Amino acid sequence: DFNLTLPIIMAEFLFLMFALDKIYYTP
Amino acid sequence: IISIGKKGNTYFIRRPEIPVDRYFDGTNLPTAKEAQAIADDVFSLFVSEEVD
Amino acid sequence: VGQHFYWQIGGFQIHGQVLITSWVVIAILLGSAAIAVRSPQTIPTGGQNFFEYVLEFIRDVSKTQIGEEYRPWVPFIGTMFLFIFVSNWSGALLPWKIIQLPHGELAAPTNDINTTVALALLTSVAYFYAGLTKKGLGYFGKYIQPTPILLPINILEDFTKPLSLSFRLFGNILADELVVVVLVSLVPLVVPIPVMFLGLFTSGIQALIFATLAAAYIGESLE
Amino acid sequence: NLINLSVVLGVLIFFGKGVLSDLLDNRKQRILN
Amino acid sequence: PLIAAASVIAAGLAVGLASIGPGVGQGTAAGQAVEGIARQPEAEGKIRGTLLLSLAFMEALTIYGLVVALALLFANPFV
Amino acid sequence: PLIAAASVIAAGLAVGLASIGPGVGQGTAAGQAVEGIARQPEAEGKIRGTLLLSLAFMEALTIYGLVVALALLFANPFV
Amino acid sequence: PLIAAASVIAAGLAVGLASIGPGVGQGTAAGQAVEGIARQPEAEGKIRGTLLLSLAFMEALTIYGLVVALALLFANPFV
Amino acid sequence: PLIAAASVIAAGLAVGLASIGPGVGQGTAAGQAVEGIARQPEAEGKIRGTLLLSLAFMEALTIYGLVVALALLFANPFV
Amino acid sequence: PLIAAASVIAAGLAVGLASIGPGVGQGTAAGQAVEGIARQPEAEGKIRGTLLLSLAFMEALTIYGLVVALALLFANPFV
Amino acid sequence: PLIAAASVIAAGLAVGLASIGPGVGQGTAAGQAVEGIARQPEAEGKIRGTLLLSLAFMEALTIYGLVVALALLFANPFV
Amino acid sequence: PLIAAASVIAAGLAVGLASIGPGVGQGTAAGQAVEGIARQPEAEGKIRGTLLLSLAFMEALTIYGLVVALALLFANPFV
Amino acid sequence: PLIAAASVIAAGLAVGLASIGPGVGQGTAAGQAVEGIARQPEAEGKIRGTLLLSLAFMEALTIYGLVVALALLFANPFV
Amino acid sequence: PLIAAASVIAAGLAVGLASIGPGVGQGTAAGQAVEGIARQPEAEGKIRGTLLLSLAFMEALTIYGLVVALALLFANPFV
Amino acid sequence: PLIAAASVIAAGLAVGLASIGPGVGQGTAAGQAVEGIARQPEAEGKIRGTLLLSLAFMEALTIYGLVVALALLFANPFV
Amino acid sequence: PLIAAASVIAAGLAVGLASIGPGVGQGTAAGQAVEGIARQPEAEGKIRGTLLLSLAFMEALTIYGLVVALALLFANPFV
Amino acid sequence: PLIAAASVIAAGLAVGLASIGPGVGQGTAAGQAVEGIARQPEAEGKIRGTLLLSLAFMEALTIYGLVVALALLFANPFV
Amino acid sequence: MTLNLCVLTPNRSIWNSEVKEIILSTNSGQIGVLPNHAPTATAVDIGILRIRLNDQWLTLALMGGFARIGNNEITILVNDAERGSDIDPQEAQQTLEIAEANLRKAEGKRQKIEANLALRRARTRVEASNT
Repeated sequence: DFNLTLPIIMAEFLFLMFALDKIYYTP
Repeated sequence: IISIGKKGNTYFIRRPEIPVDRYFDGTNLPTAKEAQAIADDVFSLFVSEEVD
Repeated sequence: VGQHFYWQIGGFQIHGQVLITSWVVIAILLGSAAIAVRSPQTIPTGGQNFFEYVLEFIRDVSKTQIGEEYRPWVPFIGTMFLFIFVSNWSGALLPWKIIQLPHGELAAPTNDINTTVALALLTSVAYFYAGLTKKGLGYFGKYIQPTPILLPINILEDFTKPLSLSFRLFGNILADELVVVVLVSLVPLVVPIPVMFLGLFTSGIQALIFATLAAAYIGESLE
Repeated sequence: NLINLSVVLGVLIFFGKGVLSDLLDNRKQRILN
Repeated sequence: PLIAAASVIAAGLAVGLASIGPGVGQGTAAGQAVEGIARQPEAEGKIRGTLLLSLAFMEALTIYGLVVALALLFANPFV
Repeated sequence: PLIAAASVIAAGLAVGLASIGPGVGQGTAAGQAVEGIARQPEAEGKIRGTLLLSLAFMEALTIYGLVVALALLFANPFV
Repeated sequence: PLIAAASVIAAGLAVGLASIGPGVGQGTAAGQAVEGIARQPEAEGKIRGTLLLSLAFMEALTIYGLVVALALLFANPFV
Repeated sequence: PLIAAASVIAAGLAVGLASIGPGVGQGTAAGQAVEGIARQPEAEGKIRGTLLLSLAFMEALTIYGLVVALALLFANPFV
Repeated sequence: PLIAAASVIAAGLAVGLASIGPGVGQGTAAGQAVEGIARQPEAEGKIRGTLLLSLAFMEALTIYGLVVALALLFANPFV
Repeated sequence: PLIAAASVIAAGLAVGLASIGPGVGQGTAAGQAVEGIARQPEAEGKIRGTLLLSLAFMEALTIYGLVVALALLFANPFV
Repeated sequence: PLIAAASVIAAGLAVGLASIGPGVGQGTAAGQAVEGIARQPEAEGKIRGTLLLSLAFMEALTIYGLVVALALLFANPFV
Repeated sequence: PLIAAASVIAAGLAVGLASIGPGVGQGTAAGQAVEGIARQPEAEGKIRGTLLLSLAFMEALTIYGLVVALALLFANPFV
Repeated sequence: PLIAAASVIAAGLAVGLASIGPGVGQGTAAGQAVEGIARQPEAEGKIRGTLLLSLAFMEALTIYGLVVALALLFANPFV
Repeated sequence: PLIAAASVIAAGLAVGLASIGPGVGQGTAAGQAVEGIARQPEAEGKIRGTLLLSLAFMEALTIYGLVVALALLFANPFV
Repeated sequence: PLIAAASVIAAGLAVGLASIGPGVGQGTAAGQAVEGIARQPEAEGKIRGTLLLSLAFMEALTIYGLVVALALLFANPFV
Repeated sequence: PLIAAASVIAAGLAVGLASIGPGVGQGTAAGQAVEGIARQPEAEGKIRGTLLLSLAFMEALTIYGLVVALALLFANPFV
Repeated sequence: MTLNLCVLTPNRSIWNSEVKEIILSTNSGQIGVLPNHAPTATAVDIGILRIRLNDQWLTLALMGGFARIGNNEITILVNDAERGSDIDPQEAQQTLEIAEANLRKAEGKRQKIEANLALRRARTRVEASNT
């Protein structure tokens, strides 16, 4: 079962990646 | 022929009838670096089977 | 015992078993950021002593591997590494037994296919985005040719390299899943404790191996 | 699932509080120097 | 039925034959691992670092047979 | 049907072979481990570390065949 | 039916008798790897290139067996 | 019923195929062990402490094998 | 028909039996390459150019069986 | 029906058993080769000449089995 | 007939079990070849020649099976 | 009938199984051969005085089974 | 008849399995002969002497390949 | 029919698996023997007297299967 | 039918499986034997006494193969 | 009858599978024994003791199944 | 915590003291050695003898030799050894460049061993800037 659940979760994980990267990695 | 004393090589370089080359010198003390230079040259001279 | 779905329709039948697990683990990971280090310091503090060691370890395993362009990819290592090994903690460790979701079964994010295939695809198209700027803009995936043996290749391998690391985590999460469930299905809880530490072994080992694994893909990606 | 796993997890995490102190014994070295 | 029989024999043969190879490999890998822990101070970081890597890679190699075995067993696509 | 009749034989062949690879694995692992220990009974802590390290890997390779054998007989999905 | 019964045994036998080889292969590839790392604890800079290139490519060798095995189960044209 | 017959031959081949690995394992382990004790007898405390710690994992593999083979022979759900 | 089952099993065996071969050789070559790097770190480019060529030939021998796998799976002019 | 169902399995066994030997061959050859390159990197020309020579001839040994695998299924004068 | 299938399977087995040996042979052949002529880089007078002779003999060995491949492929005598 | 149906499998197995031993035999012969000749620039054909002879004798080993295969295929008084 | 089928396959398996041992055998003797002449080609006469003296019986093994084959093929005592 | 072709296949497998065993033993003993004459040709007579003694014993190891073949083929006690 | 054909196929496989181990044994022991006179050509007083003997012992292992060979040929107890 | 066929088959398999192991065992034992005689002839009494005792125990190992074979055949209270 | 270390040479005995670890560089291995070690006999050649005394990790570079390195009484029969910081950095780097000048000279197989030994003198000398 591939259809589009994997990119639908991948987009939110990408937003997490970038925002967590800011709020933790930059300071 | 390898000469090791400067008196030796001064005698040797006058007469080339004897095939002589690669003369070195260590005087007043045989230093480990000079003995190693002699070792290096004679070992590199033996690694070719020209010299046995 | 059932890894397929939660009946959370979103027009196109998305799995909620990925959703809630991803939410809770993501939330705990982002919310440990200020347990005691909301005002960080040069002199390490409560959360600092946790976070900075991980950051330095990531720099160790990355700058050696990634290459000269280490900085644009420091989030890339840390997010995948922390997220995956803490989510493996939550998948092999966190219980959900006496309260069960009427639609599906939830213990781990990476249980379902979609989670780990998404993460793998992410890393691999990140490799391709790296090759976009850092290789010839004509040929980035299909560049190399020896004395011809590699004429359809250097792209057929990277078709399945995402599939490689995805299935790599697939079977390894299904591994601890099955090992945990079967001995409880056999006999009460106190008997498998000799090997629950074994189930915890690989759970704790997946951190560094996935870090250096996708970081090796990224070190390939520098080009 | 919770009982035995949480007991062995308590063993792990008590040794792991010890090991977090052992990690202080590595990074406290550098920050103290 | 016979489909189930041929699938369960496949899963068992898969887990066995995927276990036997990476085991022998992991063996010589741990052997060469300790080959160097007689060379202690240059070893306890680098050897462990590359060893966990290679050995979890072999664990993945046999895990590929494992996930196929569990695919045949639990989530059979045909049945 | 004969689903159980092949499940038993599949699990038997599985649990038979699943201990082969990690067998000689743990063997040559211990062999080089004890050679390193003989060469240095001072890094022994950092040798037994790497010994546990891979021995657990192979003892987790065998439990793969073990849990497959158990999901065949006891926790069977099909029958 | 019987063709699916052949596909399922094909998948498991494929993954097992595939991973049996790269296992002992990459294991012996380690066989000199971290040994040489202990020998030369400085050239890891290109050791982790050359190996991990070898390991990524034999990792590709066995996920060839995987991309066969899984596809023979879910999406096979015949059955 | 023929299912019990299959289970019996399964358990037989299971406990048989089990210990080929562990046998050679304990073999090469103990061989290098005593040849290392020849090099340094003054390490025998942790010599035993590591030897037994590897032989314990090998015997764990093969008791896993035997106990599963008995689980087939003894009270079993499919028979 | 029967030929379809024979085809899918001839593909399933082909993948593994063609993949086992170059695997252990790739492993030996990789171990020798990293041992070479470690004994003489003043040789990097030559060893990389040889090991990539080794990976090329081995993965060639793998796709040598994978092409027949693809032919059996997707397009047989008879099946 | 039996003739094509045997032709396909013959092609499968052929492509399986053909590349397995030359795999180990090419790998061990390149293995000794890269250690030779490490020891003496100077005469690399005729060294890599011999390397590519033998590897291409083992490629011939395996392409025999490959052209068998293809010409059996595709252009078959039997059925 | 019933003999056409037995003929094509004979060809399939013949060429594969013909090709298995030459590869493993040429492996150590070329491996010690490159090793010797790399160690001693100058005296390869008749050595490249004898390498070619050995490869000719082993390619003759595998074409001793390729002849059988043709004689079991073509519409040759009886079957 | 089964007469030629067994004759063809006889020929295939005869050539393949007469091809395996001689392969690795000639290979280790050639490897140790270049080991010997590459060290000392002696009369290389004279040192081949044993190698070429043994290579001819192993080719005779092969040609035995090969002419039995030809006698089974064409000059068969049975079928 | 059934004897006419079994005769040829008995013959082929006999010649093959009687051949494979002599191959790897003669290989070792050949290669050690070249390695021995490499030490010094001093005698060489009794070296070829022991070589051919052995080769007499190593080809007697080849005779025994088909002496239990030709008596079946040429004049089968039963048919 | 049954017993006759059975005896035929029996003698086939018999003198097949006969010659392999000493077929490599003769080569290994001769490989050490030519090393014997190579290292020291001093006691050539005693070397070769021990040599013929070993090779004749292996020769007789083959005459085991040969005399049981002569018993089975022609002077069949039962048939 | 199934009465005395089993006896002769048993004798065949018996003498087949007999001379596989004893051959390698004879070979290795005789190889180290002639290594004995390779280095020290003076212990031939009892080198012959342990080479004629102990190969008499390896034969005594296979005179048991002779026994089970001729036990049914002369007088099979049942038929 | 419908029985004793498997009995004679058992005796046949048992004698060969009895002779396989002790063969190579006596081989390596007497190999290192005559290597010992080569290293020194002074302890020839203890050499003879260990050699004779080892090899006699090997014949004992083979006789442990040979007695089963002969008692099976002759006047066994089963058949 | 140490071993009896005796690094000898033709006309001197360079460094006889007690040290925790011994990381002598052979050809086949850079075998780290430390107390109670089993008796090995290395062919130690060009490379640094990195040792780690508890004060600091003082390095000494040895041109070659041998090491009957046994049970806490080792004798590393070094050809030529320069102890600690007796070697000088800038002269060592200029000596490496002069070793490059000796590397590109001439002559087939006779002089290439001296070329090798000049390269390996430079490998001895790299210890200075690393010290």
